[PDB]
Amino acid sequence: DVDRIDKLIAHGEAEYNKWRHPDPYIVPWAPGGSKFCRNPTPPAGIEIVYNYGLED
Amino acid sequence: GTLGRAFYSVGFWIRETGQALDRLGCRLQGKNYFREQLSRHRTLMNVFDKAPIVDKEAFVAPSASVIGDVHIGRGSSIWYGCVLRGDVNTVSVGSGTNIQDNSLVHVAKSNLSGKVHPTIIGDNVTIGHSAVLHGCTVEDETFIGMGATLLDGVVVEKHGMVAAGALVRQNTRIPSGEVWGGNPARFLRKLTDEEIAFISQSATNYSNLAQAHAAENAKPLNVIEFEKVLRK
Ligand SMILES: CCCCCC(=O)OC[C@H](COP(=O)(O)OC[C@H](N)C(=O)O)OC(=O)CCCCC
Repeated sequence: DVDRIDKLIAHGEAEYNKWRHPDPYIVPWAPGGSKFCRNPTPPAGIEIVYNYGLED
Repeated sequence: GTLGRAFYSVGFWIRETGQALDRLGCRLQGKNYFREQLSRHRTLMNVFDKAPIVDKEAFVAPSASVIGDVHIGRGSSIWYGCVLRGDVNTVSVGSGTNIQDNSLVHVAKSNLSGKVHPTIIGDNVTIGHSAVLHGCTVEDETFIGMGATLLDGVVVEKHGMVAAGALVRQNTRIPSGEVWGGNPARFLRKLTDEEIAFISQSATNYSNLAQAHAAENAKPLNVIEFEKVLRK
């Protein structure tokens, strides 16, 4: 029944959110870890001009 | 350098003061022949310190306007209406070549567009009519078509005949003995041997014809027309 699932999912979510382990596991290179953006790969396309500020 | 330009300006000042004194003296006598609209053109116009150098054996048409640092080689012809201008850099014209009617050579006046490239013309280069070489180097023994639009940075090497109405893009060399034409310059075929001989043949005939003109175009002024113009 569709009437006996919404209450169940609400109860499950409420019970699950009650304990969270405030320090969950995140992989260090994962988005939130201890070495996220440690030494990221340089951007794909960028160039550096040399002779700028010259005259004539 | 800078000091020379100061003396040049002082020369203008003193020359104009003397010219004004001359005009006052002439006008005080009751003569106003200084008010004529005579064409103040020089076929060898210069700037402060360029003074175009031309070889004595070369021929330059009266309608030609050689301006700047233009150097002219031995036996080359400078025909009517050409606007060879060489102010910024040298414009070397080879020995035995020819610059036909209503042509010109730039030096790419404005220095904004990168560096200005001097124009170099090789020997026996049969530059065509209405050539608009925009400051490009051209090697010896080659032909340039009528209505060509060579731009700066182009290296037309030896025997690189260029078809009429060409618009060869800047910094695009023409291979030796290969013709480039159309809009833009695209490969058409390879240069043939009879045309290879014909290029030098045409150069020699044009040089001889220029010698004939220079023999006949240096005739005295024929004061009959001078009297005709005044008497009206
Ligand atoms: C020593 C030089 C004197 C030369 C005198 C002279 O040439 O007068 C002409 C000039 C201007 O007069 P115009 O416009 O008719 O020049 C007509 C044309 N440019 C011409 O040359 O005729 O006079 C002055 O400004 C000077 C005023 C102060 C004068 C002291």
